[PDB]
Amino acid sequence: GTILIDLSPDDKEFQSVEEEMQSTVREHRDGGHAGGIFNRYNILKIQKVCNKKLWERYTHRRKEVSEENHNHANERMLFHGSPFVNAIIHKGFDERHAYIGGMFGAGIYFAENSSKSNQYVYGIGGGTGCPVHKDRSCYICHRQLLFCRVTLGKSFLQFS
Amino acid sequence: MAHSPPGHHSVTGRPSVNGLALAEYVIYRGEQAYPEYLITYQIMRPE
Ligand SMILES: Cc1ccc2c(c1)sc1nncn12
Ligand SMILES: [Zn+2]
Repeated sequence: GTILIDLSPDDKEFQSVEEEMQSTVREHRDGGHAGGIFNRYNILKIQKVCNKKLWERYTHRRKEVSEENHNHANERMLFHGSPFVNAIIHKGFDERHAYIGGMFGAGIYFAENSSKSNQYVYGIGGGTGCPVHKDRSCYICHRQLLFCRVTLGKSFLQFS
Repeated sequence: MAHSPPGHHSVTGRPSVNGLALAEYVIYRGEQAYPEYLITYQIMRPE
C-alpha cells in the first residue's frame, strides 16, 4: 500500500531534509574505502513515503514505548542505508534488515551521520560497490538512503 | 533478531575515540522505525 510523493526542491520540507543529509557528512577512518571519497552529495530526488498500515504499526509501538518511559518515545530522525531500501519502503523494517554481525548485536542500525549510512547502501562495508561499475566510490550511479522516524525510548548507552 | 538489554528499548553507540563521529542507534523491533523519506543522490568528487 506504499505511495512515494515527490517533494519540490522549493518545498521547505525538501530543503530541511537536504540540509540534514549535507550537514552530517564527516570523514571516515577507512579514508573512503566503504562509502567513497566525497565531502557532499548531489541530491537528485526526495520522496515522502506514505503507507497507512506501516504508519499505524509504528505509532502503536511508539505509544507502548512512551507509556513504558514516562510518556517519552525519545523519537529521532536517523539515516538508514541498505541494498533492500525498496523492500523496506514497501513491507517495513523486520528481522531480514537486521545486521547479525553488528557491534551491538543482531538489530536494525541507524546513524546520525548520513555519510555513515552511505557506507551501507551497497552492503556491509560497501560490499563490492555499485552493481554497474563494482566501484564503492562510484560518482555516476544513483544511491538511495532512508531518513527514518526511530523510537529509541530508554536507550542503553554503550561507549566505544 | 536479538532483544534490547533488559529495561531498555534500544542501544546508543556513543563514539569515544573519533572526535567528529556522531552516534549510531540499534532497535530490536522493526515496528520502532518508519521510513519517512527516500533520498536519491550521488556522492560528489571533491575539487
Ligand atoms: C554496524 C552497522 C551496520 C549497519 C549500519 C550501521 C552500523 S549505521 C547504519 N546506517 N545505515 C545502516 N547502518
Ligand atoms: Zn557505478
